[PDB]
Formats: sequence, structure tokens, C-alpha cells
Amino acid sequence: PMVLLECDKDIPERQKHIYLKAPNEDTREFLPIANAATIPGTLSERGCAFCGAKLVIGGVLKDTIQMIHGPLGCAYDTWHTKRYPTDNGHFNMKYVWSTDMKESHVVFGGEKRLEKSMHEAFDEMPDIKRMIVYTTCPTALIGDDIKAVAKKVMKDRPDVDVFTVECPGFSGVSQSKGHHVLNIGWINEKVETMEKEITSEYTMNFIGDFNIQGDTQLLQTYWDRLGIQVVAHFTGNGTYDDLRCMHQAQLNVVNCARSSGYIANELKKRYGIPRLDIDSWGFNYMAEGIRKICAFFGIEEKGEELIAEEYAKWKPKLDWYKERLQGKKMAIWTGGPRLWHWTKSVEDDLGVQVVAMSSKFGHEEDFEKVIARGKEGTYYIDDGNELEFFEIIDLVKPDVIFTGPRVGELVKKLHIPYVNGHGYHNGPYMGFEGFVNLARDMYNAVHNPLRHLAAVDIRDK
Amino acid sequence: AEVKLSPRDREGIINPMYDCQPAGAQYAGIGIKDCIPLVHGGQGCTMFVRLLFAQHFKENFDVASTSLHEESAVFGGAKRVEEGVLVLARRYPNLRVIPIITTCSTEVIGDDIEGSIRVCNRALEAEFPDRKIYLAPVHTPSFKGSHVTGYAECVKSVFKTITDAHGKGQPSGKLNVFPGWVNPGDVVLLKRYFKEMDVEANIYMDTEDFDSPMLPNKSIETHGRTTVEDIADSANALATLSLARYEGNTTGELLQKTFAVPNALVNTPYGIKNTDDMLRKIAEVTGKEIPESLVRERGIALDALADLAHMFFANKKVAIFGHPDLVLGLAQFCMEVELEPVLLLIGDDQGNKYKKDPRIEELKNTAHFDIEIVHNADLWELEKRINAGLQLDLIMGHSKGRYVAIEANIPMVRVGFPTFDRAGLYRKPSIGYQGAMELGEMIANAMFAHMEYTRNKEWILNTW
Amino acid sequence: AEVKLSPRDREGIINPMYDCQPAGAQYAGIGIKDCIPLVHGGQGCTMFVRLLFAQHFKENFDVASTSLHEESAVFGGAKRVEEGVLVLARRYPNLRVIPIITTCSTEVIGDDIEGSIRVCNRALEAEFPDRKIYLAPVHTPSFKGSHVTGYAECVKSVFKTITDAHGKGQPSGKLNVFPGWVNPGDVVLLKRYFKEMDVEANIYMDTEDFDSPMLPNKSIETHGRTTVEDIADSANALATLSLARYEGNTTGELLQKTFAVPNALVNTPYGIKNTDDMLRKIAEVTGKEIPESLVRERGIALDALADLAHMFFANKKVAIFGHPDLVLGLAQFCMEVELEPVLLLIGDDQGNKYKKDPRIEELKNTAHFDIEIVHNADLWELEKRINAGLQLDLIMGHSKGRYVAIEANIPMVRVGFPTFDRAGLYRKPSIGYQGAMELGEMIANAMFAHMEYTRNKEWILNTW
Ligand code: CLF
Ligand code: CLF
Ligand SMILES: [Mg+2]
Ligand SMILES: [Mg+2]
Ligand SMILES: [S]
Ligand SMILES: [Zn+2]
Repeated sequence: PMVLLECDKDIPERQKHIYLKAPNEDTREFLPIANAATIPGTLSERGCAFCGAKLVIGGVLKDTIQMIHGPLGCAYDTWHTKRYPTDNGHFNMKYVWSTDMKESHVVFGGEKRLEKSMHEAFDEMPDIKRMIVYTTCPTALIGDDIKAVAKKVMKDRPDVDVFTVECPGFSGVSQSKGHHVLNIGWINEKVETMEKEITSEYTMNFIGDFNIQGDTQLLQTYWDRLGIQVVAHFTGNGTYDDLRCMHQAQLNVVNCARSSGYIANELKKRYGIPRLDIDSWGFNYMAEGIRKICAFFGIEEKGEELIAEEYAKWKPKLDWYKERLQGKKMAIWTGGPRLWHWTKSVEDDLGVQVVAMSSKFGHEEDFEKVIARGKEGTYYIDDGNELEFFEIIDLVKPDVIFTGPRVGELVKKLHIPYVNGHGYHNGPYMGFEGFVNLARDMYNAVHNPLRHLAAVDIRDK
Repeated sequence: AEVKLSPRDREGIINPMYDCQPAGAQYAGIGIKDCIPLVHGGQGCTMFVRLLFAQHFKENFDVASTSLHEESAVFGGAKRVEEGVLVLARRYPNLRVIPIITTCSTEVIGDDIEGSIRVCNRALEAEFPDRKIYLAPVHTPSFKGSHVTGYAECVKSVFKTITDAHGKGQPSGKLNVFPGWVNPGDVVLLKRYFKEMDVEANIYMDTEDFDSPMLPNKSIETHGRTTVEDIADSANALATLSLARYEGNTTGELLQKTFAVPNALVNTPYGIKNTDDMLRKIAEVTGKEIPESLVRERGIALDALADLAHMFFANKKVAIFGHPDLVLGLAQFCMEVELEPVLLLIGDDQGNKYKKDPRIEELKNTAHFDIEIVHNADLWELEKRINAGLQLDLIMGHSKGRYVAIEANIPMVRVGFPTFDRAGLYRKPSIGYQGAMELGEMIANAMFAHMEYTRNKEWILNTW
Repeated sequence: AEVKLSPRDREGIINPMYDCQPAGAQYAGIGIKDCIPLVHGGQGCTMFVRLLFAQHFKENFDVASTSLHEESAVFGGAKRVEEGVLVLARRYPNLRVIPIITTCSTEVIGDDIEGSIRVCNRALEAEFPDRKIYLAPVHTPSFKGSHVTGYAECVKSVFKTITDAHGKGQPSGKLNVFPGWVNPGDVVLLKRYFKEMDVEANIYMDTEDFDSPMLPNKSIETHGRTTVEDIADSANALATLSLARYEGNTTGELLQKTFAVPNALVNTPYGIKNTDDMLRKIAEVTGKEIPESLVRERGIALDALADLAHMFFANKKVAIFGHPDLVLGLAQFCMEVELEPVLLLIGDDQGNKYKKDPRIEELKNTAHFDIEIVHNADLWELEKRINAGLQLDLIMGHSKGRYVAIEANIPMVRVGFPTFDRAGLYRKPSIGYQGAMELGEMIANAMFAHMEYTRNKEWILNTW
């Protein structure tokens, strides 16, 4: 049924956001409301639409200036906080750009400040010729037309290409709105503005993977072994110009349907490219995904050679971890998709029971997926807040929590270990080897002498 | 010998040195016991700053958002403030203080924070009759200043709010101390110094318990120790000792103007002389002697530093970046140990003030080489100068400059805020005698490792 | 899990782990106030060890030689000892204790030390009727044992000499504490723990002031603080707490046998469990409760270590070398934080003892992987194993192993004696809760720097 937590007695609208799955229910009657307004003052985990555009998607690219039009805080705040390596020395993580908006630009406008900043950025790094410009709260409010500025810069500097995103933090309710705005602008403006050489009979885009700790590079080893050309990765270890070529692919493979389903859906509508949803986390899931790709292309034997080798290499280790992790209780408090990519994969492949899940910004679609794959007796929370997290801990007593570092550091005080469900501990976590890496971190987190030591009060005789 | 100040020559920023004002206001507020700041603006202005604190401290701190969404941006966001205060009060029964911190959004739209405060005060008085919550308006538009300025503004506003409510009472006998934006280890050191000198003092804010234990009983102790009572007692102090011109002196000044508590601003106590001068001012205002234990700690520092200065530090060129009080103080420390701080970077628009700082002349009368001080600096300014041929032996700064040092193959000591890429630095003092020693030894040890990795006379680390 | 002990398979040594017995006897003696050891043998046996102490501590310590020359090497050295005693007493009016430490040369030639002491006692009683000088015979042939055994022998002989002279008297109510061969920072920590527990104790030897100040009055304070009177009072203690089986427990045993002072040997307090058990034993013997402050320091240590263990330490392979108490204790600490101490090297001929150490079974019952313990090891044994393909993530040992780690490109944390190639380590605790924390953070920071220098996922040091 829907649950009114004690901590929510004074915000009882939260009951419609929390489902405890019980036997024999028709889950269609219990779908959390999601993707609705935040309650002020709650200590919701949510962030802003600018985050979803710049930090999560656009900022992943290896060769692109990330020009944040606004005061310096939005830039500072999105720098040294992600783990998406590249194969060019991590340009994406080393730098962030701001227009350093001041009071006089609020009064008189920021367009010339932006334009000047843009030219400076291209002058300071003459080998970089690609840029994304983002709005932030105040530059939205004052009406700066960043698309027009970008047009003018491109006219004046014909060797550059600039994309713009309107994503002030008050737009939408969460980071989700930033994903949408970016995805639709990109397809509308920049797809089919260039072409690349095709070098294989089998071509795909991989859509919705952001190369966390090298996930994308690990999966690329699969595609290379299968002889599949990836026209574009959206956006892990990607380039701006690869993303202009997305119309060329034969197939779109989607992992993050939440952040990047929009572009897959428009590529199908406009170009006829089919959308194939897979789970690129999970051992058995990865095998299913590979078999689907290879069935689409007609390379099923190659897929079976790859899968056999990967199971030979990794399955014994996986199984060793399952033997030790069987029955442990897990909570997942992350953005949304990882709830439905992990709940049954950790259960199948590791014997782990997911007892509570919270999604910061998932939509009703994400809840449909997670509830379909998740267990009875589990709590499913939309837009969870910190007091809820404590109450849920008391209810379900997890052995391990997969969540962000700050929450990890909170629940440590309760003697509950964490794995970073966002940026990983020791990743990558995608693919066959990756799920072994996930299992290893879960094992070390829980099989940890410190946890036992912490419980001992030395004053007791 | 020239100390030259110059501004950044670009309009844009690449690699900002500091965060915006509201982030600093949040840092002020999290040092208060039974305080949850409420950041009036979009959600990122809260959550990204809670992450930044977790990076520096490896701890959670509670800060809430008003969750400004599209409708408030068209019609105003007062109702989000008002709801957020109530939702806090209702769910956190022990909450006492809520700094209401504005952002770029809510400064631009002109929400009337004081008006919302009056509404909330009425509501709270009716709903919770035997409770007092102090709502402090904190105006921190992000399009001026920095997190340094925001920190100072929040401290001042909270102090104004709580002292307005309580007034002057009976003399406390104590000092007020505003150390500025320092680490838990710096607070621990200061408490020791006042204890050894038999001086009663409140340190504002007292952040020692930010380094909280993992305890057998699972209790959470990750809180500021500064209470409402402590703040209100500031009115009754003997004097205020302000250690940071840009990080709390203006609160000392407010207390002097309002309550006739005399404020004494001293150089921030980085290095030996600045520490000496702090302790002498404490002795002057309290009439208490400097204890033999401090002479000894000083002497132990000096002994350690003397094993390093002319052997390893002399003629080595240093760049320093960070908060202004820290950059100026560290430059003075460096000279005491024969380092040459040739490039000082200070990261915000307060150059009109910095050009008047008495420490600039102090640096001019002690330097044996030219110093460039770039104000309104970003960290690209450091990288660019190295790319153009500036030869540095050492960088001192916070962790968001790490790739500059890594790529240039220059040893770097982590100082200031945030220092997330090394372990435990929050617990190590930087100020005082022990801090000077610990800084110097960090510098040497970073040089020593660099000599080994680079095979640069690594054999020499035997009989120094 | 198999913990295998093996000896070095070579007769010779390449790169010795320890010095010889006399060096350790000198270390024991320099911790006594008003003591100047007199090393009976050739001049190098003194001067090289004074240098060694200067390398570790960056201080001078007074030790004298008998200056054995060719005449005395052929015809006997008793007159060199006797003259040296008298020259010392004549020139150092405040001298009270002279351990007379034998060397290989004077052991081979059979000089009768006890007879020379009778001669000197008569001479000194006649020449200085108002003084008492304690002469302790310390038999330290260098062709047995190591500086570890020589330290233990010297402590025992000095305690026998002084307590023979004074005997048993009024109960003192204090503990005797033999921490072994530890740093000044370890002594500082222990003193704090006894103070917080309200337990009176003498720490033998009290080396805190080896880290001496550079003072305005130019005084020299670089001395041991353990006095004759302190040593004599050991016969009157409530109990002895011995922390180090190989570094003073035999003195605790002698005081038990001679004076019925019960000796409690505990595991050397490296890591959390060993510190817990030490504090439990202190509480048991004294009847004093462990205070909340120590539960808090423990908790702070655990909090810090929990930020590192599964993220950076799990499954990392470590080699440890140093004194046996330190090696065994650090291996236990490493397992608490998920490190894997797969190679332990202990550097002398005492393997029949080490095979019976109860910690070996403790390590067998807590290891998730095989451990090899090489006894009679030299540091070539480490280098040769790495050359043969042993893959290590970390080395923990003293500075004379530095080139092994530098050349193999393995991060190394400096522990034990001597640690000359980093600054300030003598001031940092390694035992206790604070010390476990400090060790763990040194390990992490060494790994972090190594990730940067080697570009090994250096981007990961952001949100741990
Ligand atoms: S919700 Fe998001 S992060 Fe917040 S401002 Fe808005 S786009 Fe940006 Fe920016 S400068 Fe600082 S951090 Fe804010 S107060 Fe403005
Ligand atoms: S004067 Fe010179 S250094 Fe001395 S012994 Fe003689 S040749 Fe050698 Fe050797 S082992 Fe130790 S240090 Fe001595 S007691 Fe013997
Ligand atoms: Mg010294
Ligand atoms: Mg902590
Ligand atoms: S979000
Ligand atoms: Zn086990």
C-alpha cells in the first residue's frame, strides 16, 4: 500500500510518493506520483535542471568548452565532482568556464559579457573548436538570448561550432528537465550537420552511457571484438562532432532511457533508426543485451564466442561473491534508472535482496519498471528526503546502501557501509567484469573489520 | 622590490577559485548548533554546496532548499520561503536557528525576505508557543563577491538577529574570537592556546565536532558547538579578537558599534610573527601573561623549521592561492622560512579592499624579490603563467587546483578550502606555532617525494 | 590460511635491517637524565651511532668512547674504560649514570667490565666523596642479536644496577610502563592516555624532550627525562605494563622476580584492537575506568579509517619491515583496514622466539591470504622478492629501505627507526587510536600522491 511515514505526518502528501509492495496488489493502483514539484524545506536530494544538462550529459564530452552563462557559483559547483574519464587526458574534468556575471550585467544585460567570454575561451585554447553554452537562473531571468550570441560568434569565427541550452535551475522540478531540453535541442539543431566514414557493415549509437569510471571504454571492447562501429556514444568518452553524425547509425542501443530516451525516440521518428533498450549493468543482463545486438545484426555466433569467453573469465569470481553476498539486504538511493537496472540483477547474479529504493527525479515510467522488477516488502520512494531515509533504515535494516558520498558519510554513523551508487568505488561497473567489480566493492564494504570494531564500547566489561 | 597588484585581464573565468556568496553563507550557518540554513533559490544552490562540504570534511551537513520552480520565477517565491520555514520547524523539533540565504534567482526577482520573516514569526509563535526560532535574513547575491563575502555576511546577520533579540546582559569576562574560515584543527589549536593562557573565550563558530566520531551508540555528533546562548553572550564580552579581515571582522565591528565591545583585528596567525602578535594582543586585552608552554611550542616549531629553511627552502619560488587572509598570511610564513612567494592569487572582485590591506606594505618591507598579486584571479591565471614560462618550485592552494600542479610536475601543498584530494587535512592545524611547523613539514615532505619520483638528487635525503 | 616462517637462505647480509647490539644499548641510555653512555671499543662504534641518532631525530645526543687503540686491543682495555669513566666524571659534574657498553672488540678480548667497575667505584668514591655515579655493565657483543636485543639488555642492566642500590621501599601507587623503542610522539600519546584515565605512571624511557625547542635563552633541553629516582621507584610500582616483548618485557620480568611487581605483557598497541586491549589491561590492573574521551578518540580514528579501507586499501598487498613488535603489530593494524600484509620481514637471529610469539597465531586466525614471515632477514630479501615478481602495492618500513621502494616505484610509508628521509615523523604517534589514524592517513596520502605521479585514475580523488 502507500505509506505515510511518521516523519511525514506534517507533509502527508508524501504518502502518494511512497509504495510498500504487498502480496496480491494490483500495482497499477499504487504507482508513486513522480516528477512533481518538490516540497520546500524537506532536505530532498534533488538538484537543478542546469545540472542535468551540463554536469550529466554535455560535460562528459572530451573536446568541448562548457560555457556556463551566469555567476561563478554554478561553474564552481560542477567542477571536480564527476568521474568520467576520457582518452585525451580528461579535458572534461580539468576545466570549467563561467561568464562571471556581475551586478552590472543583471542591470544592463549579459550578452556582450557572454560573447567576450566565448572569444576568450577559444583564444586561450586554440585547439578546441566546439562549445556548449548553458543558461543558469539569473541569465534566464534577465532574458539573455544565448542562441543569438552563439550565432554571431559562429559568423565571426567560422571554424567553431556552438550549441546552446536553456536550463535555468528553476525550470522543471529536478535535473530531469535539463536532460530533455538538451536532448531535443541537439536533435533539432545538430544531428545531420556532418557525416563520418562508415567502416563496418554493422553500425550503432550507444545512447545513455556517460563513461562513469570507464564504463563506455569497457563496453567498447565488446563492440570492437564484434566488429560493430559505434557512430556515436551519447555521451561517454564522446566528441561533439560524433554526436552530429548520429543519423548514420543502423541501431540505437539505449541504456539510460531516462536521460537519453528522448533522443532515441526522435532518431526513430525522424530517421527510422530502431530503439533497443538493454541493461548494461548486470552479468546475465549484459549477455541478453549482447545477444539482442547480435541478433539484430545477424552476427549471433560472434556474440556467443564473446559471451563464452567473458563467462569463462568472470563468472567464477562472480559466483564466489554470490556465495558470500547471498541474503544481504541492499538499499539503492540514486537518480532512478539504476533502481530498475540493479534490483533484479543483484538478486539474480549475487543473491542480494533490495529492500528499499529511492529515486531523486525518476518519472512514473521509471517506477513502472522498478516495481515490475522489484520485490514484495520493499519500499519504493519518489523524491526521498533525509528524515525518510532514517525511518526507512529503521524499517528495513539494510546491510549496505548504494548512494552518493554525502549520504554514505551520514549512514556510516549508524554503522551501515556504503558503495557510491553514482560515481562508483572501484569501477567500472558496467559489463561482465564491471559487475564483478560492483560485487567486490559490496563485499569489502560489508565484510569490514571497522564495522565490528565501531560497535564495541571499550568501557564495557 | 615591488609588490604589484593587478586584475585578471579577461572578462570570463576559467577554473574559479571560490564558490559564490550563498555557499559561504551556508558554511557559516552549519557551525551553529541546532541550525539548518534555508537557501532560497533553485535546488542546485543547496545540493552542490552540501556536496562541497562532504568533499572537504567527508561529512554530511544539513542545509535545506526552498525549491524555487517555474511558477515562483513568474510570480515571486515568498510562499516557498514560508513553506520551507514551517516544514523545517515541524519536522525538526529541536531546530533553533534558520539563516534564510538568498541566491542569484531570488535577489533578481526581489522576494521580500524580511516580510516573509514577519509572516513566519507570527505563524511560529502561534503554532509553537513555548519555542523560539531565530530567522536571520542573509542577502547573498552571487553576482558580487564570493563565498568569502557570503561567509562574513551570514555571520554578521546571525549575530545581529540573535543579539537584537537578547541585548546586553551582565559582563561575561570572556573574549569573542572570530577565527574566520579555518579548519577543525585550527579551532582545536586556538582552544588550547586560550586554555594554556587561562583566557575564557568563545570561538565563533566552533567547528571542532565536524570531525565526529563513529560511536558504539550510533549517535550523530557532526554539529556546530556554537549555541544561541553563546552568540547572544557576545554582547557581554570583554573584547573581540578578529583574526580575519575578510572573514568576520565586520561582525566584531558590529559588536563594537552596538554594544561597545572593543574589536581588535590582527593579522591572521599564519607563521611565527603573526602568531606572536596575536598572543601579544590577547595578553594586552586580558592582562593575562603568555605562558611558558607557548614559548616552548614556538621553540619546537622554530627548531623544526630550521632543519628545512636554508637547506631545502631557500630561493624556491612559490605560488599561493586561496582566501585573501590565508594567501597574505601564508606569504608572510613563507618568507620566514626563506621561501619566495612570487605569485599570490586572490579570487574575487574585492581588489579595492585588498589594495588597502596593511599586509601588502608588510610584504613590500620584507621581500627580497618582486611579488605579483593577481586579484579577481581564476586558476587558469596560474596555469597560463606557468605555460608562458613562470618557473615554480611549489604551489600552495586548495584541491581544485590539483591538475595544474600535477600536469606541470610541481609539488603542491593543500591548504585552505576545499582540500578533498588528501586525507585528514581538516584535522591538522595551519595557524599558530604548531600549524607553522606542520605546514613547513608538509612542504618539505612534498618536495622530498618529488625528488624521489623525479630522481633529483634523491640521495641527499640522508644527512640533512 | 597458512602463516609461514622462514629464515634468510644466505649466510651473508646485503642491506642490514638493524644495527648491532651496542647501538641499541646507546639508544636505551640516551633516554636517562644525567646519563652519558660509555661505549668500550673502537671509536666508530660510538660516532656512527651518534650520527644515526642525528639522522632520525635531527638532534645531538651525548655518548662517549673508550677509544680502544692497538695497544689496548693487544694488551687489554681495562685502563681505557677506567680512564674514560674518570674523564667523564671530571668534566661533567652533573653526570649520574654511565652504562658501560661492550662491543665486539672488547667482548673478543675478554676485558673484565665488572672488575673495571670495582676499580672505578673505588676511584670515584675517593675523588668525589659527595657524588654517586651509577656504573652499569652492559654486555652487548655485536656478533649476537641486534640493536633490538641490545636495547633490551641495556634497559635491564641499568634497572638491575639502580634498583640493586636502592631496593624496595614505599609503594608508589604508579604503573611502570615499558613502551619499547618508540618515537617521542608515541610517548606523548601514552602520557595523554594515562592522564585521561587518571593513572599515575612512569614511562621508561621518557624521550618526549628529544624533540627539544630552540629557546630564547639558548638552553639545551634535548635530554631524557627518566631519572635515577624514577628508575629506582620501579621496584615500588603497583604493576608493570610491558608493550613490547622484545624491547623491555625482560625488565618487567626482572622486576616481577626481584620485587614482586606483577608484569603484564600486552600486544604492542598498533591498531584498534591492540589499543583496546592495552586500555582494558590498564583498567584491570588499576581499577580505573576508561574515559569517554578515549571512546571518542577511538571513534574519530575509526571514522577516518572507514573513509579509506574499502575504497583504497582493500586487497592491496603490503610488505612490512622493522622491529619485531612493530612488524607484528602493524600487520594486525593492516588487516583491520583491509590491507593484506603478505610479507613481513624481521631482521635478526631471534627466530626461535618469534616462532612462539602469540601474535603469529593471531595473524593465522585473521588472515584471508597467505603471509610469509622472513626472520633473520636483510633488506635485500625484500628487493630480491620484488625482482622475482612479488607484486606489492605498499611498503611500510624505515628509511634505509627507501631505494627499494623508489626503484620499484612502490609507495612507501616510513615507520619505525630510523626515519630520516621525511620530516617530523618522530613527533607523530603510530601507536594508539590517534596513531592508527595517522598511519592510515599516511598510507592513503602516499597512495594518492603515487596515483598522481603515475596517472593511475588520478581523477578519482574527488568524491571519495
Ligand atoms: S539552481 Fe542550478 S546551481 Fe543554483 S544558481 Fe540556479 S542554475 Fe545555478 Fe549558481 S551562482 Fe551560486 S550556485 Fe546558485 S546562487 Fe546562483
Ligand atoms: S670501531 Fe669501526 S665501526 Fe666499531 S666494530 Fe670496529 S671497525 Fe666497526 Fe662494528 S659490529 Fe657494532 S659497530 Fe662496533 S660493535 Fe663491532
Ligand atoms: Mg629538533
Ligand atoms: Mg569523519
Ligand atoms: S534532481
Ligand atoms: Zn572474513
